[PDB]
Amino acid sequence: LEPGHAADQEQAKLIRSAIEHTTLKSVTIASEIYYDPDPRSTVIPEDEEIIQLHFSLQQSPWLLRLELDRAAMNDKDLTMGQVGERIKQTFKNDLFVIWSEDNDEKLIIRCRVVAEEDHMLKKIENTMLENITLRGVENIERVVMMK
Amino acid sequence: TTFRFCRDCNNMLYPREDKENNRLLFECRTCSYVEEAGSPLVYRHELITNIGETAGVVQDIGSDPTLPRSDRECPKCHSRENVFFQSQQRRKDTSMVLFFVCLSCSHIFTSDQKNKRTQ
Amino acid sequence: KLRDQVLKALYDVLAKESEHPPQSILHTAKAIESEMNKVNNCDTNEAAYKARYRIIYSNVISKNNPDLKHKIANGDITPEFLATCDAKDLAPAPLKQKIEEIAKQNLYNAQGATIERSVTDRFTCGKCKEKKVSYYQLQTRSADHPLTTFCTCEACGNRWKFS
Ligand SMILES: [Zn+2]
Ligand SMILES: [Zn+2]
Ligand SMILES: [Zn+2]
Repeated sequence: LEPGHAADQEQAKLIRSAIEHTTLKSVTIASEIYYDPDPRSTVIPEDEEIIQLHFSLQQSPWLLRLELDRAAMNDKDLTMGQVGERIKQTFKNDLFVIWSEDNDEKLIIRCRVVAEEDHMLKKIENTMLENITLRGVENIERVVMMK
Repeated sequence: TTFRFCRDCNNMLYPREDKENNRLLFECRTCSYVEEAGSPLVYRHELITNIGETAGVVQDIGSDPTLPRSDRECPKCHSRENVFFQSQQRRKDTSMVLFFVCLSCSHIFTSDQKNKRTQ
Repeated sequence: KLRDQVLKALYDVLAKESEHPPQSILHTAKAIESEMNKVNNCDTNEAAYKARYRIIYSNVISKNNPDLKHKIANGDITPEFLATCDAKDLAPAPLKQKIEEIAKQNLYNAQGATIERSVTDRFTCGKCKEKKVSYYQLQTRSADHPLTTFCTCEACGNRWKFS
């Protein structure tokens, strides 16, 4: 550590979370695929509260749900916005991406695509995993702190 | 995700789309069968999995000598004839919780004192 | 300009959940828009403004709904401080305590294996000459001739060997 901030416990777990190769695959719980046809009200009633916000303020019906774990998402200091802003700039402006906040019983990232579109929704199922970095240097899996 | 096969030609039912009405339909791709969806959830892929499971009790477990006998009173029938073993999910992390098979009614009580299961 | 988006959000939300507060609407909403407008940065942020306030006023429809007036305030002063932190920690219920209960569970994960080995007072050390030495039977050639015996000093680090 840097000469001064070397005996600070929390300081140590801040650098940790900046070196460890943290992939979208690390925090994900389940990756689901839904048939949600009307992109103005979710079929899932545990999501209703989400759309209200991302509308208050032409795509495709094949929804892609992702549940992130709160636990893992705070070992490596991240927030829903940071996670979502990262996916939305990988495929950029051609995958309709949304995400919940940090105060809901369950975190969720819902994204839709924009002639066999259920087969292109898996080309991209694999990229959202083994080819996307959140925060960390590649090849650096596991980072342990020691006194 | 529970997946259904059709009648007659008995095969894998693949989900296709109903454009004009906006709904989901499973269909057979060697026959001509098609049916409605009981749910909108088509595909699930679990990564981080919550698991903690017992064994494949044939009730004949009592009829295996190589299983140890402790002496707790079974919750229901109160018979101190137990046989026990650890979780059969032989994964590296899973814990040392003992499962007791009551040899009187085949009830399955545990040793746990942090959580609870009806499993 | 796009304060309409700011406008409807407050007014609408704080009065439409339940019709129970009337005309106090034109003071709760009105007051806490310039605070965000004075910070919005008509551009600058680019959405780091939106991100906060938008996502603030969505912490308002969730499971904290008993406390999801207020609003009715305890010093509604929280919003200027809803631009730094941004309070954030301040928005949940006791699910706060859960979040910080998870915090600890994560530190324990970061630290690594602790080398614990029973030390013997029947050993002389060169480095610190102390009586704190652990070893491990083995191994080279066991018995005839004899058998190696490798110690260690967990104080000093040195290693020697017998035979
Ligand atoms: Zn068929
Ligand atoms: Zn019994
Ligand atoms: Zn020594």
